[PDB]
Amino acid sequence: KPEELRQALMPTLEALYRQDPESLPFRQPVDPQLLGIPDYFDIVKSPMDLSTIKRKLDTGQYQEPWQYVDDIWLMFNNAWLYNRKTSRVYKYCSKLSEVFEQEIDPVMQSLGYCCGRKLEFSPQTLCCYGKQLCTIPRDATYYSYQNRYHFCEKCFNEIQGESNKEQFSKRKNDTLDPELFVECTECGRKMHQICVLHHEIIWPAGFVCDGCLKKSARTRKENKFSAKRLPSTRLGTFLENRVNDFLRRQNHPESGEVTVRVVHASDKTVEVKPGMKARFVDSGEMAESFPYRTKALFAFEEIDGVDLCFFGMHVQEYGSDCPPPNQRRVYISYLDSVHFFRPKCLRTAVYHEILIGYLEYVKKLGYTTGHIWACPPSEGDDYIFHCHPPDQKIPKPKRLQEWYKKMLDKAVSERIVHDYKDIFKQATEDRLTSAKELPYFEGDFWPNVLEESIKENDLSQKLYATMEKHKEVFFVIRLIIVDPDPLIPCDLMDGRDAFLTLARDKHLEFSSLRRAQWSTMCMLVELHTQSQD
Amino acid sequence: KKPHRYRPGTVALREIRRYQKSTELLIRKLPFQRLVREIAQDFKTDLRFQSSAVMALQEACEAYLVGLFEDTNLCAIHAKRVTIMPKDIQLARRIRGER
Amino acid sequence: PHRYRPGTVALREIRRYQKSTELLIRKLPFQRLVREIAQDFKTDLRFQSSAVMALQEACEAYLVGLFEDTNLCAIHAKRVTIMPKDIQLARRIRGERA
Amino acid sequence: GKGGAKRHRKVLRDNIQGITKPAIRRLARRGGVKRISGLIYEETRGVLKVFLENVIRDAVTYTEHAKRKTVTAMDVVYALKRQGRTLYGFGG
Amino acid sequence: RKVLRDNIQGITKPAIRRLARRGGVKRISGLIYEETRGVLKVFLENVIRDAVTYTEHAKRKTVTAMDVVYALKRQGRTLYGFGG
Amino acid sequence: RSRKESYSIYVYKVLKQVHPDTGISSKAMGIMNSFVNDIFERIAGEASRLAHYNKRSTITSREIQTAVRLLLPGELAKHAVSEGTKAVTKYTSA
Amino acid sequence: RSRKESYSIYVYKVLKQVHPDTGISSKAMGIMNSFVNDIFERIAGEASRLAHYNKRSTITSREIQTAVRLLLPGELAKHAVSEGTKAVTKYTSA
Amino acid sequence: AKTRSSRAGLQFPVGRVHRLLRKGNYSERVGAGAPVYLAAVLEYLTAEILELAGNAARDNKKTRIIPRHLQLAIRNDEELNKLLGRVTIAQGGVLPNIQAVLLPKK
Amino acid sequence: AKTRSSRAGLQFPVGRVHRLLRKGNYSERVGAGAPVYLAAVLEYLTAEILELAGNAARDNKKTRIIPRHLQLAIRNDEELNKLLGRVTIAQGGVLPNIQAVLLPK
DNA sequence: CGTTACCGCCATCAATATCCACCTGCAGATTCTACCAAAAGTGTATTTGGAAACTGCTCCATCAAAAGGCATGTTCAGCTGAATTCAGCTGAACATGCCTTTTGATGGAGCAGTTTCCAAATACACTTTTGGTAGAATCTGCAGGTGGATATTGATGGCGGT
DNA sequence: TTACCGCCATCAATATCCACCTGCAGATTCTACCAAAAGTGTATTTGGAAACTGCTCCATCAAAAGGCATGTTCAGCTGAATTCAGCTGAACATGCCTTTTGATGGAGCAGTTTCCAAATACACTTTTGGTAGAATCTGCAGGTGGATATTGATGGCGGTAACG
Repeated sequence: KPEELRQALMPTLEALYRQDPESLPFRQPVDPQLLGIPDYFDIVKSPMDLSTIKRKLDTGQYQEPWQYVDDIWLMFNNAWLYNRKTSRVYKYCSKLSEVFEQEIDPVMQSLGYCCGRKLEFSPQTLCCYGKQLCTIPRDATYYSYQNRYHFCEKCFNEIQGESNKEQFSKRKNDTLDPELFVECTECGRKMHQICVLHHEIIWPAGFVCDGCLKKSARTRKENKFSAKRLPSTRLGTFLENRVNDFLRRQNHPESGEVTVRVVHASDKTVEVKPGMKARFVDSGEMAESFPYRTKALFAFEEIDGVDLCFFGMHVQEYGSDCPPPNQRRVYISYLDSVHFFRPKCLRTAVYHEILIGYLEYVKKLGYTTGHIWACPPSEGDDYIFHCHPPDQKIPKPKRLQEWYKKMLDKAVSERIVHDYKDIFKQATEDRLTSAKELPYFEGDFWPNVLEESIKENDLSQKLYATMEKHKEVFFVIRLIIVDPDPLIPCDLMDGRDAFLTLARDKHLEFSSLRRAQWSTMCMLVELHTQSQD
Repeated sequence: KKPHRYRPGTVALREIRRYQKSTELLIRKLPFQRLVREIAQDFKTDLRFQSSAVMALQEACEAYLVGLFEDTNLCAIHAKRVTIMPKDIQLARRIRGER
Repeated sequence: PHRYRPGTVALREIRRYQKSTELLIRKLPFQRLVREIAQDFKTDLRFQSSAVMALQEACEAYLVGLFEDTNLCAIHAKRVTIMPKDIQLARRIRGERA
Repeated sequence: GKGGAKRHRKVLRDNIQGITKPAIRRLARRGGVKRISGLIYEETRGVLKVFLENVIRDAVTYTEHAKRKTVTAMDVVYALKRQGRTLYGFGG
Repeated sequence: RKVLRDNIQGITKPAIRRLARRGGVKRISGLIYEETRGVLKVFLENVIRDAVTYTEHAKRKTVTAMDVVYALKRQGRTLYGFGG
Repeated sequence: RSRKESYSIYVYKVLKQVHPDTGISSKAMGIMNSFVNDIFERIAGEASRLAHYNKRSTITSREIQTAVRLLLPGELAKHAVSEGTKAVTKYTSA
Repeated sequence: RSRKESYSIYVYKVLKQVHPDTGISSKAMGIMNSFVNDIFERIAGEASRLAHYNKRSTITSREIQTAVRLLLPGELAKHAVSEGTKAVTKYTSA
Repeated sequence: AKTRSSRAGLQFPVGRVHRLLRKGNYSERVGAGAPVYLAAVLEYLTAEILELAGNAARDNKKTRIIPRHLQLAIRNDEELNKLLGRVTIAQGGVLPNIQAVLLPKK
Repeated sequence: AKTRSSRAGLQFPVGRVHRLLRKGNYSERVGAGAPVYLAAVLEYLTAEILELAGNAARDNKKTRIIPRHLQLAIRNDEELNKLLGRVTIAQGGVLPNIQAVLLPK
């Protein structure tokens, strides 16, 4: 109702008006002819102001508060887009937006909603289907098909064959997909799906809001698709026990139990690239392929009675039945984290309790050497989790290296790790003299360097120099095979690429606590359904 | 190719020497004139101001500010520090007795 | 042996002296010092008892004020112990030094 | 961008905020200060305001007494000296 | 008259401590006392001379408390209770 | 003996008016006398300077009123000005 | 167009004895005038208060000599007293 | 047979303050209402300072005003403290004031 | 025949000092030698401050005394600074001074 | 024990702005003449303020004693001041955009110069009231000692978690 | 399964608050005399209110410009955390000298009288300092060539550690 919304919505407009005299240009309709160039209507398709807001709130054109919020945010967007950034008008618009945020949340929270911020997703880079190794940077023209397939500028001339001509819509990378709304069957109110954690599989009967549930004095059905119900593995059990023991001895008031599960484990083989294959494999100096076992892990916590995923893992394990030098080795391919862990202060240490806990595990199996690549992702790049929160600072190489060194010092204090070093010191430790003596891991930086340099006894000194440039980035850990865990086939998360694709398709993002919980429950449902099929 | 950049403090000391070797006014004329006019109309409306009175009041103002800022520098150094923070101003004005 | 922690007796006697107004300097050494300074300025000089009392009380008040300033300046430096730089800074800001 | 009148039409910055950030920076640097906290300036601004009613009001009290509505520099000098802030050069 | 000497030490350490405590000081370093003495001396050097400077202006040889009030007032230390 | 003028009795009546059952000690009474006298030379010097500024050879109630506003802070200044104006009006009304 | 008295040509004249080949600016000259006026006012006020304190109705060279001794620092005061005494002796013998 | 002090409705002496103003060599001429204004101002100041001193004495369970009460009254009023900021009171002491960090920091 | 300043060997005007003393309402009577003595004191102070200002100007490679030179002369003299400790110089600035802790290394 | 490659320190060089003097037009400083009300110097009568001369007299300097509220010297450990490390981050240095600031020109609101003249200020001689104040008598708030109920500090019994 | 640091609980050794009671210097009440004020009453003088008006210069407004306001990246800052040699506070023994009450010689402050050199008040004559207009001179503020001076970047050489 028009009058119903007024008593709450008017104070925000009053606060906006109170900003004097920054809000003065926005009080009256902006006339393109009055102030100069008439291109205001050409750039801004739909002009509006604060007087229009007052008229709408008086007559009652607004039906829901979301329309009012959308109109205010569209006003802000128009002001930002038309006026230049360095102009004082942009600064006044930003100040008014900040004032609007610092009061809108409680006001519409009193109306039953969760928050009053127009949330737009992060500028995440898209991948390419053709090259499989090309990404589209920001402010770059790309070509999209049904918002599902992406091709870059270079891949347009690389494809052979057009397979209509004017059937793909020309678009730009400024589009931000809006959040989806779900409507309660009993009430009829539509509201964002993420804050209510409603999925079509767990509750196929329909969506019931909290108000209707409390009206009938009945609670929502229990969710059997939780992280604790996932199959237990020996490595997962070990990590879970380690984290639980650490949190128990810490005895933090805000600490909660953490569940670690291994949802994928499969045997794979890495094949030597053509250059090294021609130089060494044909001569018989080294085998063509190296077999290994890849194991994928996640870490979960129970926050507000909801499972939340906060840590990821991808490792490659070359056992004792693997040809040297990869024999009895573990390599950390990719790792990712979400900083919504509670408590925050223990969070970092908890991460160590995983990595160290992993190093204590394989050491008992027979693995002697670990290999870590301290390469933080670039801007917009996501390793495992989708759309990291904007306030999540990406560690710099120096900070990341210090973090790696710190956990390794803690582990050595715990006697688990014999020692750790950079790769060049290891090369001296075994007197490396040929490229074959260096471990060969899938997706590793060194195989690509070897291929490029062969395309560029020169190999030994060349590779030693490349060790010298980026020795601090790579960590080789000396600790000093039958794996008790069985093979767990999981095509969904086998490789970070399929998981990222699924997250992009279903908008399973981690930009906020509610969004992260929605994503975690979505992956829980997906993992519980993939094992059945 | 990472162009030349002075370390923090060298330019500061250099311009400190420059401003200590010079005597020109630092506060811009028009904003100070507006401040004086507004605070005068706070006490009495429709006042008129002589240019000499305005410049004398301004010069007294930069003198008072430079004195209090020197005292503030001494206070910041007193606590084994190099950066000034509000409690330095508070201590300076307290010892001066104005507060 | 019963012993109070360092500061409790200090606070006790600080409150005692803040509730009292009697002069804390004995009259005779101060009078002798005043006589020395005046003789260095002018010999064969005589002093009224009221003049000596006024000198002593004014000096005590001035010391109390400078000690207030010195204490608050020491509080500024995150300390509870005064060291002569506090007094020097207080006198400099008061204009007695620079 | 937006055109129209601008000269003296955008006094928008508040009265005491008329003094620019680099102005207070320069005043502090002349006092030998080499590093300034971010929120110092406005506080000094407030301090500046205080000094004004220490002198200007008194000068106003002079000007109203001489049956004048225009303040003179001699009034300002007397107001300054009466607070112990004697200024030379404007006694003519 | 006898030439008195070395009576700045008459301002004993407990006396300086008491004056500091009346100022609210909680802890006193060992080198405070003598320093204050010098400052104390300076204050006397500031006042007594001026008071002494009054004495011959009246063609007198005895310092009165009224000249003391005059000197303290002229040095911005106006005092009440001893006249004026 | 030469007479030494003081404001003892007038401040005594003031104390009786503000506190009939409260007395005053000799030392505190001397403090009161010194304070009132100090206010006296301060206001007199301010009035003389005000006369000197405008080349005025006569000091009237207006000059002393301006000097009071210069010296007395805020509410004390306004209340003293009002009381003095009432006293002057009463004096000139007879 | 009233005559505004100032020590200007005198101080400049003094400059001729101390720096024949050095000039002075107008702002610095007003600084000089204000300095001389302030020193004169301080000396006259101190002489007046010394005269008043002693019930002395006449201000002589002794009173302002005492005023200079009070206000002016040590060797500056000694030099000023010496030159004042020399000037008074020269005037008397003139 | 009416004195100028009673004529103005004042307790302070108009004639005495007029004589003191004339004797002080402040100006060659003194207005007729000038001593009345001085008497009124001094009486007002004395009134509020004595009222505050009596309040302080009552707070200390004392019926006689002492210089300690005078110091308590003067320093507890910001306007009077500003008026007497460069005056030291005889036998008045200082206000009870201990800084925060000087208190125990357990 | 001869001006009082000339008779007293002084450059400042004795008569003007006497007139200012008379008009200042400082005292009903002014002695004859008081203006001479005060003019001598003022002349000494002016001469010595001018000497110091000229020395500062010469050290600054300048032949005209500016307020900066006056400030340098006054602040570099301890007793002149003490006399003018509560005096502000127009267009004079402050002495070059950097504290030890503020200095590098 | 031998060899090589990394890390640290020192030698050496590209580049920026902060200096330096040189040079030239010029607002501003200096030199000289003329006019002249305003002071400044001289003369003479008048008044008076403070110097000298003696002496009354208050308090200023100086010596006696004694015993006890504090000054002086010593100990120890409680803990605050001082030194070291390092990580979050707030400021420093800098390129980018353009805008508020600065300079010059132009109406009249009042700042000042002139003139009349009257309410209002000295000047002074009596005359009356009244505030300092010698002196004796009664009243009274609190200095000071006593006793015990009421806060303030500290770590003693034991329970407990790191 | 023995020692150690916090905490909330009681408890013992102490300083604090305070009511109570007694001697007494100090605060308050009269009697009286009083020279210094207070004040009314005329004469004289002049400070400035009042009215009219010329001259400043202050507010307002035009364009040309030398600045200021934001965002980025990062070397250095500040403060939290830790540890510790050391000192200044609490306690105590010893005694130094204080603290006041007392008296006394006399140098020196101050009251009283006399009276002359000096200050004052005109009255007059004279130089003279402040201002206005002309004109010559000039110290130093923008540019500008120039040597030079500082400083952070980079490469090279030596110390050192580690593997064989």
